[PDB]
Amino acid sequence: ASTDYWQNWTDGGGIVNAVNGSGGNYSVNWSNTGDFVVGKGWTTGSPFRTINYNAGVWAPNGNGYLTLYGWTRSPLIEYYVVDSWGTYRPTGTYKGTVKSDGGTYDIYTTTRYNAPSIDGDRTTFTQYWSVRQSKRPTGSNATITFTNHVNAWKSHGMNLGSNWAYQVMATEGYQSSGSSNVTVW
Ligand SMILES: *[C@H]1OC[C@@H](O[C@@H]2OC[C@@H](O)[C@H](O)[C@H]2O)[C@H](O)[C@H]1F
Repeated sequence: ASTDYWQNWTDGGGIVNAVNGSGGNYSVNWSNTGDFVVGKGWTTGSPFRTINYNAGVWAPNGNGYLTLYGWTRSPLIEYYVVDSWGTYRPTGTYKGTVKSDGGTYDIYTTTRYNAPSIDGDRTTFTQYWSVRQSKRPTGSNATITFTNHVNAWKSHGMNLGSNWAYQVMATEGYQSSGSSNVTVW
């Protein structure tokens, strides 16, 4: 499918060279940053969407995540499906696991306090996570069957909002440096 959304947010720290490439391709060069999220996807997320991607380049030099990323409103929730990471594997309150697309993911929930959100300014909100137990190899055509995660989260009381916001395959970095090149479809 064709992506119709370009995500490029940075809290202003360090250098973030985000390139809006052709089709569903994008690349990022970052160094000594604060928090940032870059990626391509869809303006309106869907719980039945199947995301395809190929990370030709995944070279984080510190804390960085290669992950499906999106938000919902009512209630406000930031969710993730992390396939790979840099030096830090994200974790939180363990809820269980889900097998999908050849890998096993741990399910976690965390909370952000007085943090920036899609609604601007700052607020408190919950984060839903699906983190692969081991890093998924990159450079290959990978698939993320989001329906499997959504259903798994539901059985653990993790329900998403009724108002769906953007949904993208992104690169998030936090106080680190690195490079990534990803194609989404
Ligand atoms: C999850 O990722 C980064 C950040 O989310 C950003 O908040 C501001 C908004 O304008 C951007 O589109 C979002 O990506 C959030 O604080 C964190 F929990």
